[PDB]
Amino acid sequence: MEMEKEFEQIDKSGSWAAIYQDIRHEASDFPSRVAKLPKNKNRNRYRDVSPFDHSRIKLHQEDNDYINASLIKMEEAQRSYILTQGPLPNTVGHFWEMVWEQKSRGVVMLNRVMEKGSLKCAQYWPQKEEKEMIFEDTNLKLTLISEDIKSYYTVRQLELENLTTQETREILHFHYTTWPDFGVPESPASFLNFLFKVRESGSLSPEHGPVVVHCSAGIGRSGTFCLADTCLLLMDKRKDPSSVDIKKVLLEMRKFRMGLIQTADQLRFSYLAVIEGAKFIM
Ligand SMILES: COc1ccc(C2=NCCc3sccc32)cc1
Repeated sequence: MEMEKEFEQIDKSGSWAAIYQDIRHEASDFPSRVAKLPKNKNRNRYRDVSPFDHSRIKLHQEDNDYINASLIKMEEAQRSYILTQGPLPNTVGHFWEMVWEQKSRGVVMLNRVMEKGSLKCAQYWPQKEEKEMIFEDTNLKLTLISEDIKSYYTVRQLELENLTTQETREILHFHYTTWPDFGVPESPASFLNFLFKVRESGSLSPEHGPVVVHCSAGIGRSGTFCLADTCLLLMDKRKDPSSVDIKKVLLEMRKFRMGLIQTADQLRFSYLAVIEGAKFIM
């Protein structure tokens, strides 16, 4: 079926939970043996969210190459994403090592450091120009260059230096700051505006390594971001845009990381975002 009228048919019939449970039943199951080794326990935020072995990002280290991060490679859309958990106190150096090694231009953050009165990720970037951060375990230096605070999101320019080679690179930090502590946004308009700002920066384009995107577990809000982006790109590329099937795209993405889209409300919000986004494109 088309998307907008399939949408109204699920709303009128109140069957979002049943649709979402079908997706959970059909989703791929692949091994995640490296994630579950005992030496990696303090590298995982949640015991039930792990990268598959076949698609995990490897650190370029011979001691321990493990990080909780997955490469989502969308063949028809010609787009790639790295989805990862919010960094932990003992993995902030690994996180920036990955950004460096994978040649990423942009980092997309969809959570606040504290939500619901608890810490959802480490404070992993510097908040003042004159107070830079050094990650001694991976030999990287990170400096805040500029910050632009808007009503729904903040964009930061950062300098990452590899202290071993003295090479430097400019990284863009795109921070969506207004996702509610509970539920999903009422309108997709600010989320879509944010997605378009990431696109306009070049951070999603083939002349760079894959964008790094995260929330707390790296599957819920993060899944919504890449699902909406890929569906809109396919609607622009195909002769028949009404052939794009958001449930089929989500199942394709779940071949590369488990659990993408965590609730039926996140599934409905993803439909809403693609539907409204397709009107603005034209
Ligand atoms: C031994 O070094 C460690 C540092 C931090 C942690 C974590 N702190 C916050 C919550 C969670 S979940 C998984 C690891 C953590 C664990 C080990």
